[PDB]
Amino acid sequence: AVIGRLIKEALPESASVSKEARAAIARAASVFAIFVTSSSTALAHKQNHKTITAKDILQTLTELDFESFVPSLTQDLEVYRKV
Amino acid sequence: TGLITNEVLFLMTKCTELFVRHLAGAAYTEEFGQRPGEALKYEHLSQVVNKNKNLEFLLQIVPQK
Repeated sequence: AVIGRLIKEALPESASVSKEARAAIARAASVFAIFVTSSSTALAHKQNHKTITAKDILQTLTELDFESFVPSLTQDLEVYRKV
Repeated sequence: TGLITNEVLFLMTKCTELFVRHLAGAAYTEEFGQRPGEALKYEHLSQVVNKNKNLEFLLQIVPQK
């Protein structure tokens, strides 16, 4: 899919990914979204909010050990809100 | 449960693709470090998923064959 480029974008020059590796990465990314959604719900639930917010997901991300993610997503939200 | 905002559809899409890059990269880096031009296989993905603790939710999705 578009996962093919995202992958070969994250990998060094001339690297290759077998069709099983990509498939696996695809399933992995799918469980990730469901998992982060699920967890954001819980955090949004413990944080009182009736609705999941941009900060409920960014907090879940970091609470789920993917704090690296946050800085860009915040840089993106900031640019996303202006447009 | 409330509704799902665009800002969220957006943020969710944005971080999933960061995770695709993360899992791929992490899997390669843990196998071939920085060495370029290597071939990534399923073993490498199930290897980091069995290593990195922040990836334990994927133990059943990316098991070790």
